[PDB]
Amino acid sequence: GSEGHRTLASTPALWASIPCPRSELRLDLVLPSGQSFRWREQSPAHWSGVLADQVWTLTQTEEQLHCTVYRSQASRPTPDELEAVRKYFQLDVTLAQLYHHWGSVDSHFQEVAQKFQGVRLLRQDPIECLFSFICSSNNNIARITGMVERLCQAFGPRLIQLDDVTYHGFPSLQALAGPEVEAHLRKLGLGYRARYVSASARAILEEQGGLAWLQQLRESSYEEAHKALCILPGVGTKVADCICLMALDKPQAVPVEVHMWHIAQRDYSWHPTTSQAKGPSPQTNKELGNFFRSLWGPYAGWAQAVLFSADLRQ
DNA sequence: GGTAGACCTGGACGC
DNA sequence: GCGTCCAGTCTACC
Ligand SMILES: Nc1nc2[nH]c(N)nc2c(=O)[nH]1
Ligand SMILES: [Ca+2]
Repeated sequence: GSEGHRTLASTPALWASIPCPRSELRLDLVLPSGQSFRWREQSPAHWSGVLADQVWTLTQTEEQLHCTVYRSQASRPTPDELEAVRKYFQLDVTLAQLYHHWGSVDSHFQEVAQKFQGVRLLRQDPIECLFSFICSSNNNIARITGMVERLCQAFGPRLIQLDDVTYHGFPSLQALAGPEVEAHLRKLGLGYRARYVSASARAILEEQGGLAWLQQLRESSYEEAHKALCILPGVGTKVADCICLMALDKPQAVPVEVHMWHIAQRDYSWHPTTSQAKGPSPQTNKELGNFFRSLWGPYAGWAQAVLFSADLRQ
């Protein structure tokens, strides 16, 4: 009862609601789609993970997003804690307005959107976003998710335990920059990205000016931000775009990799024109990104998330 | 200045 | 059962 992960039905008094129609958010299409790798459906329709340094379990009904938090007497989330959730999901951005616009300028989008409503972008923490996507290159979501969990258990602050799961906060720069982190990460299976993690943590702390340097990119322009990030080891144009889009508030950033290339060719009959190559390459990848921005506009990155998410399910 | 490969890891097919 | 695929970044080179 008071033990293990909660369900809306098991502990009614501990949940609080946030008005949110399924049309504005579908947890099942957002949480396991490669935006964040830290949420798990521990119980059917109930997703648990760390949000704003605390463990939460989320679940939804047709018109409500139900939330519960494990912090000391167990109690429902406060209005302020709930705002933390609203902010994580950027609920002030009306998805219905965006879907309308995209669908109006892109007939293909309209068709896909009908069956994949509620795919919005999470507003993630820069550090977590940076290192999680550093682990994402030349990799699959399943493996990435494992890698990220092991990284947090080994170097992140211990939070609370539910059932046999011990939640950890994401590691700090100081921790990832520590001595012998690379070796430990290799034993955890990060492969060659183990060095990228250690090297990038040290680079930010010892060559770029610290956490402030990263957090500052939020106020900088997409072009500036994207350029700064590519300086870090293991961070190319794609990883940088993911970080810009999901943690630095650059809604126009469009991450281009295999999935978007497939979508471009199959659903838009797209082909590079200005680029030299015919297939994927730094020149053609940049061109595709421009194509999507030209098609969808200022929130092209968000539109990308809808089709990308839909392409995973497919 | 724009390519070819090599690359940790492990679930997928293909046979 | 097994060998080749496959889910971006970096770096020798033409
Ligand atoms: N385009 C794109 N690539 C991704 N890779 C990972 N890991 N997540 C994403 C995503 O949301 N979009
Ligand atoms: Ca690939």
